[PDB]
Amino acid sequence: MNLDQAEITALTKRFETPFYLYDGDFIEAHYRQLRSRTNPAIQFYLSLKANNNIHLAKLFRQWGLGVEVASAGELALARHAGFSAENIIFSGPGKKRSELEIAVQSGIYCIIAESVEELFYIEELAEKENKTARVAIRINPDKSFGSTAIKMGGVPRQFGMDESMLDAVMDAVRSLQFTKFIGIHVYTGTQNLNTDSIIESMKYTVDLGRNIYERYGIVCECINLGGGFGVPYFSHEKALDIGKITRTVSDYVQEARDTRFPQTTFIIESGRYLLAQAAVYVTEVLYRKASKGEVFVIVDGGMHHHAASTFSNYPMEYIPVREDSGRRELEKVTIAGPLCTPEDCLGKDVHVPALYPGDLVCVLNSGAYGLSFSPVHFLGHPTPIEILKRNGSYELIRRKGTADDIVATQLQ
Amino acid sequence: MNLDQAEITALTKRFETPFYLYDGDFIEAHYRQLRSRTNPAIQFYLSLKANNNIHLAKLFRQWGLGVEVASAGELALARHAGFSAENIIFSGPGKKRSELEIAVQSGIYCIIAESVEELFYIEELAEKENKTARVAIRINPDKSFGSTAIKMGGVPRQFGMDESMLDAVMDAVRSLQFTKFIGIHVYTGTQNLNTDSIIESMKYTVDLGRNIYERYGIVCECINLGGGFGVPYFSHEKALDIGKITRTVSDYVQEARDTRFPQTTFIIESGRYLLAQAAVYVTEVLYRKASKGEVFVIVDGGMHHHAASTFSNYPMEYIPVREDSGRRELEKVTIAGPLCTPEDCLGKDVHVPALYPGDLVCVLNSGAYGLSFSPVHFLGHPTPIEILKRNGSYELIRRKGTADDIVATQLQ
Ligand SMILES: *Cc1c(COP(=O)(O)O)cnc(C)c1O
Ligand SMILES: *Cc1c(COP(=O)(O)O)cnc(C)c1O
Repeated sequence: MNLDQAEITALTKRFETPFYLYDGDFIEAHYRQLRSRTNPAIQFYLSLKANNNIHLAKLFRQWGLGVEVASAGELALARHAGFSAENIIFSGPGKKRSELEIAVQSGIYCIIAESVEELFYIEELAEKENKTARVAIRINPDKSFGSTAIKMGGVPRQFGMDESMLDAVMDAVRSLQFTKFIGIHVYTGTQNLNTDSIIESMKYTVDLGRNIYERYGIVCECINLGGGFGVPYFSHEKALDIGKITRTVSDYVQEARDTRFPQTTFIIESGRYLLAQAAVYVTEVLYRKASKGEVFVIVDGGMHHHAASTFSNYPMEYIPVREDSGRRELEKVTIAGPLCTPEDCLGKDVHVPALYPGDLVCVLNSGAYGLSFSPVHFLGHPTPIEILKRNGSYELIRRKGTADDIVATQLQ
Repeated sequence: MNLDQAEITALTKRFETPFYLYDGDFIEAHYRQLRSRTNPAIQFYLSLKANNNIHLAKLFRQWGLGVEVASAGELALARHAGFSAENIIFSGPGKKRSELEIAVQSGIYCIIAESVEELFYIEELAEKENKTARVAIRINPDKSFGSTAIKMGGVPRQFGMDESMLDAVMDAVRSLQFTKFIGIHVYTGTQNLNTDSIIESMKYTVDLGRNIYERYGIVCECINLGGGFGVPYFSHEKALDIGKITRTVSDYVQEARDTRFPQTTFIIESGRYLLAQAAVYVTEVLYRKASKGEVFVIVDGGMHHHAASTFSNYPMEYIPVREDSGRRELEKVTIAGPLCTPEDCLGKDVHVPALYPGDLVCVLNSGAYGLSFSPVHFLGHPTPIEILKRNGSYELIRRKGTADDIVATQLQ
């Protein structure tokens, strides 16, 4: 997203730092560029865990994406955002029966089961609710992807069910009288910057769909290719070749649609790739000090709002505001937040133009795994404002937190 | 705290897992044993950041402790808990002017300043409010403590002001007409398991008080010795010799009271030591699976409630509940929570009696840096119930979270 320093300075007169600022024009253009390159039989699904703000999620709903939820709470958020039931899928390795109950009662597109015991729970709830529950299976492939792993055969994971267990899973599936099997899901992990490994895993997932037809005579109605598209945060990281991924997977999916899967919905999921680059976290320098030969710059935001930046260094931009100093030589500094813990460090030993109280530190690539990934109540600071810029206007999409927010669960 | 397995099983019939259970009888006995060993001129202060539950904090208030707050939000919590202004101190390296304003308006015992610029902000606010503001200074000693650091002279830190800057700080202090200097504070860091290093730092802090009298003619009314008393979490860790710390520091403080400091309040702060061992985090096994030669046990709680256990392994106790299996051989397993991320791991490669759905996993030493240290809204799961056992009765001290708690700041 392009950062306008005068725009950000102006916003800090209207909104108290620290805040997240989202470029909604970039969000839309970035999504549409991805969409335009991708076979129309593939539907994109937003992973809500990457950002729990319903006003951002509503944008993707309006553009036709589905949403992937991982809890009954995220299911509620998805409905606040206006996603229809036919565009909601439910993942996760530890769904409680009460969560399965709400999912069955909601009639969502599918619950992606991660164990045989889960399948039987779903069946029991479908019977009690007099519904046909739609289920997919999350498969942990018996193959490792990329050109760097040592051992063949895939990796031990708490997620889903080993591919080697498919016969037992399909035997269970086909015995469930109130449950309809609709397909499969493979997800190889987040922050994947290896273009070829992504292509390989998605092709492998289409091929698993073929294998299920060959072995069981079932044509998957939904094949969820996962994704995990990474975003570069550090200088040594390179962006994915999104052109190569979209072209190669689109062609592989088209060949499947032309043969065995003419009415199958293919899904690519994304959280980070859709949102990370669209936001900046803006924080004001409160104090500057020297300690034992080092310089420390203390800012008004930190780990309780943006934990991921705390634990290399995120990309950052600096806005000089203080009107009295012109003493802006490059220096090595540590940028620390306001928390009473040495872990609250946005940047250690970072080489910046000299930062003084009133200057702004802007943390880039902050749109995913930001506020909701952080220990928001640690040390009792107010949760931050979030602002959405779009179509030339600015909209408050999250109010500043209050102390009453902290004690709500305690008084009650 | 002693864990009664039948008690915990009975509680899970009344309260939905996952939950925190606090032994309030242990909290009181553990505190009173510490108090009894300590010179009465030392007052203990609870560090609220270790646990933000006001019902626990109220216990310490009733026993006469002070409270150390690190934000205006924690100041509000301290007042909910009934701490009087004369028993509240305010620390932190990044206090906003709005936080300083509320602290001045509240007339608290002192604001512990961490920069000269902070001192001037406080003075300006005291003038505007027509109050005398009480301030202490946080000093970063020019000495390293223990018998393991290489370089002499102390360590670069974002906290407080280097001891070498004392003349400049005292020159600033003495120029503030609406602010009263009341003393000093040294805090060397959390989870300190080195008995002698604690004794050395506390003695050094008393000696700094003497140095301030010798150099400036000022008798500190408050000398805050900090603390950071650690608690052993892992098998290789040894408990502090609390007897040695309390006896040696009490004697050193008594010598100061008998000579130069007859009316000085000495403070020892504690969060972790007062609370860590008093709680268990109880979580139910939802699913069990094999993946690629390993066993995974998925529980209903995890990183979003108790991040510290996720990133060795905390001490854990296991309660067999499932009534059908007797297949309890020792096995190596990974215990994972319900979140859609491999980081949600309570125990990797841990050797336990075989765990089956319905069994309970109890994470010990969970009373400090627990719920409020965790990304409670990540993935949208309800925040957990907290229960206080005391005097033979059980009290709900935090209700289960709801989806409305997540969206409150977004709708509004
Ligand atoms: C985490 C998650 C996603 C989103 O991952 P990103 O790397 O943010 O795109 C997609 N699918 C599943 C199953 C997930 O758990
Ligand atoms: C963190 C903190 C404490 C509490 O530390 P514990 O190790 O939990 O006892 C005390 N004083 C200050 C200044 C702190 O920042």
